[PDB]
Amino acid sequence: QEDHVRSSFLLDNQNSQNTVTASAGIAFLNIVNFKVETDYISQTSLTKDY
Amino acid sequence: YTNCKTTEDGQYIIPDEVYTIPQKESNLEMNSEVLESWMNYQSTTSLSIN
Repeated sequence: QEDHVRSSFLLDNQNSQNTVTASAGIAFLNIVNFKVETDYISQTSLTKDY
Repeated sequence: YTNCKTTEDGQYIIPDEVYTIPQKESNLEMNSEVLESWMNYQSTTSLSIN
Protein backbone atom coordinates (compact mmCIF):
# COMPACT_ATOMS: atom_id res chain seq x y z
CA GLN A 1 0.00 0.00 0.00
CA GLU A 2 1.35 3.41 -1.03
CA ASP A 3 -0.33 6.66 0.00
CA HIS A 4 0.86 10.14 -1.00
CA VAL A 5 -1.00 13.18 0.36
CA ARG A 6 0.07 16.70 -0.61
CA SER A 7 -1.66 19.77 0.83
CA SER A 8 -0.83 23.38 -0.04
CA PHE A 9 -2.64 26.37 1.47
CA LEU A 10 -1.94 30.02 0.62
CA LEU A 11 -3.55 33.21 1.90
CA ASP A 12 -2.69 36.86 1.27
CA ASN A 13 -4.36 39.91 2.81
CA GLN A 14 -3.58 43.54 1.96
CA ASN A 15 -5.30 46.44 3.73
CA SER A 16 -4.71 50.14 3.04
CA GLN A 17 -6.27 52.88 5.17
CA ASN A 18 -5.94 56.59 4.38
CA THR A 19 -7.34 59.36 6.58
CA VAL A 20 -6.98 63.05 5.67
CA THR A 21 -8.41 65.74 7.95
CA ALA A 22 -8.08 69.44 7.05
CA SER A 23 -9.66 72.07 9.30
CA ALA A 24 -9.40 75.85 8.97
CA GLY A 25 -10.93 78.38 11.36
CA ILE A 26 -10.68 82.16 11.06
CA ALA A 27 -12.35 84.11 13.88
CA PHE A 28 -11.85 87.87 14.16
CA LEU A 29 -13.02 90.09 17.03
CA ASN A 30 -16.66 88.91 17.02
CA ILE A 31 -17.18 90.17 13.45
CA VAL A 32 -16.04 87.46 10.99
CA ASN A 33 -16.24 83.74 11.76
CA PHE A 34 -15.48 81.11 9.10
CA LYS A 35 -14.91 77.46 10.02
CA VAL A 36 -14.38 74.76 7.38
CA GLU A 37 -13.58 71.07 7.76
CA THR A 38 -12.86 68.29 5.26
CA ASP A 39 -12.52 64.62 6.23
CA TYR A 40 -11.64 61.88 3.74
CA ILE A 41 -11.45 58.26 4.91
CA SER A 42 -10.64 55.42 2.51
CA GLN A 43 -10.20 51.72 3.29
CA THR A 44 -9.28 49.09 0.71
CA SER A 45 -9.09 45.37 1.54
CA LEU A 46 -7.93 42.59 -0.80
CA THR A 47 -7.92 38.89 0.10
CA LYS A 48 -6.56 36.05 -2.04
CA ASP A 49 -6.87 32.35 -1.21
CA TYR A 50 -5.43 29.24 -2.82
CA TYR B 1 -30.51 31.75 -11.36
CA THR B 2 -29.86 28.04 -11.83
CA ASN B 3 -26.33 28.13 -10.40
CA CYS B 4 -27.06 31.01 -7.97
CA LYS B 5 -23.89 32.95 -8.74
CA THR B 6 -22.50 34.85 -5.75
CA THR B 7 -20.12 37.80 -5.68
CA GLU B 8 -16.63 37.72 -4.18
CA ASP B 9 -17.79 39.33 -0.92
CA GLY B 10 -20.85 37.05 -0.77
CA GLN B 11 -23.36 39.88 -0.36
CA TYR B 12 -25.64 39.55 -3.41
CA ILE B 13 -26.79 36.74 -5.68
CA ILE B 14 -26.11 37.86 -9.26
CA PRO B 15 -27.40 35.90 -12.27
CA ASP B 16 -25.10 33.84 -14.47
CA GLU B 17 -25.23 36.34 -17.37
CA VAL B 18 -23.50 39.25 -15.58
CA TYR B 19 -20.09 39.88 -14.04
CA THR B 20 -19.15 42.23 -11.20
CA ILE B 21 -15.92 44.15 -10.61
CA PRO B 22 -15.05 45.58 -7.16
CA GLN B 23 -14.81 49.26 -8.13
CA LYS B 24 -14.98 51.09 -4.79
CA GLU B 25 -14.82 54.89 -4.95
CA SER B 26 -15.53 57.46 -2.24
CA ASN B 27 -16.41 61.13 -2.77
CA LEU B 28 -17.05 63.35 0.27
CA GLU B 29 -17.64 67.07 -0.33
CA MET B 30 -18.58 69.41 2.54
CA ASN B 31 -18.95 73.12 1.74
CA SER B 32 -19.79 75.43 4.65
CA GLU B 33 -19.96 79.14 3.81
CA VAL B 34 -20.68 81.53 6.69
CA LEU B 35 -21.14 85.20 5.77
CA GLU B 36 -21.52 87.45 8.81
CA SER B 37 -22.09 91.20 8.76
CA TRP B 38 -22.59 93.36 11.85
CA MET B 39 -22.69 97.06 12.56
CA ASN B 40 -23.77 99.20 15.52
CA TYR B 41 -23.94 102.99 15.58
CA GLN B 42 -24.70 105.33 18.48
CA SER B 43 -25.10 109.11 18.39
CA THR B 44 -25.91 111.55 21.19
CA THR B 45 -26.54 115.27 20.65
CA SER B 46 -26.91 117.56 23.67
CA LEU B 47 -27.76 121.27 23.51
CA SER B 48 -28.03 123.65 26.46
CA ILE B 49 -29.07 127.32 26.41
CA ASN B 50 -28.98 129.31 29.65
